[PDB]
Amino acid sequence: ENQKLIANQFNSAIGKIQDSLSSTASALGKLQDVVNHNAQALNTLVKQLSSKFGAISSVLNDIFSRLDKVE
Amino acid sequence: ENQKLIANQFNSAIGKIQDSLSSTASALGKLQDVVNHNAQALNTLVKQLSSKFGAISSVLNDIFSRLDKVE
Amino acid sequence: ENQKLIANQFNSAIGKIQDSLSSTASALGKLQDVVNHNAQALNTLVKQLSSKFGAISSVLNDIFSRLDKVE
Amino acid sequence: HTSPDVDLGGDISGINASVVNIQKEIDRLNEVAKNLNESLIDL
Amino acid sequence: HTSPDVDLGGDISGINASVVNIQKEIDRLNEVAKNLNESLIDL
Amino acid sequence: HTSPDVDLGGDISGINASVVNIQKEIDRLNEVAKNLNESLIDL
Repeated sequence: ENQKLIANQFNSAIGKIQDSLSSTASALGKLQDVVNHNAQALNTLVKQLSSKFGAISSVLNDIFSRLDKVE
Repeated sequence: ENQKLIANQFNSAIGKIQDSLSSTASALGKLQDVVNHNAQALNTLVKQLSSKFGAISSVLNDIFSRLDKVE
Repeated sequence: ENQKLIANQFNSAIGKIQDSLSSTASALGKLQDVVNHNAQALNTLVKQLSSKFGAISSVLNDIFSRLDKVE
Repeated sequence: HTSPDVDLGGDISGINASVVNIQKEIDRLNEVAKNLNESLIDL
Repeated sequence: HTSPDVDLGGDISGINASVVNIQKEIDRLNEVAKNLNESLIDL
Repeated sequence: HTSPDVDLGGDISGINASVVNIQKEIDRLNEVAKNLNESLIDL
């Protein structure tokens, strides 16, 4: 009878730990997807910012060139 | 006696696994708070960058307009 | 004999839960390293962006000053 | 002719950052950490 | 009159990114993964 | 003399964001959640 109690409560504990491991797996999966998304987004921001700032550089350069042409 | 050993060590194991699940819960909670903070921050950066760059656009536009007025 | 079965399967379950806790520890460690890297990167981006935009501010200011000098 | 509008470059509005919602899983972990007391053996 | 100072827009200094410190929890998980060997049954 | 090239400031290309790959650990967690059924006691 005590063996039946140990077996039943061990089966219950293993079921609950299975649920906990499935929950931890799902949570780490969502965290992975989100952190990777944000990383790709920050990398895209870095690259396209580099592009836009280079464009701004060229624009200001032509600005200063026109100014020198005037003066 | 062997049943008492099994019961005691199973109780110890379940206590340690309770501590581990509480630690995993706290860790995932902190990771969630931090990743969400960083996501909101990156979104704020994106929006306010869009604003500042639009402003720069208007400014350079007026610049070029004044230049054309001169030349 | 049933006690030997309970003991063997409990040892197997504790071994598998040890593997699962080691995997969760490694996963949270990698997530921590990556989220902290991305946070430092976003902070660096914020600071150096502030710098570049201040520079752009000064440049446009001198631009407008030269313009006023012309006109 | 006058100068055209300056196209400063890419449209940074396309960038966006998702938001992770794992409160279900964290709450489940805490619920299990509390329910494992219903599985302790008491001979 | 001369042109005023250009206000390029928002003050991006307000943006900031936190840093997660879960080394306590990771160390606790490894400590438990090592201490579960003190709970293996040996009849 | 003409004006020099404007150095807009820092070289933002040095910034970069890593990518976390914990699919090994997530797959191991699911494999263990499936293998714990081989450890349930059936007297």
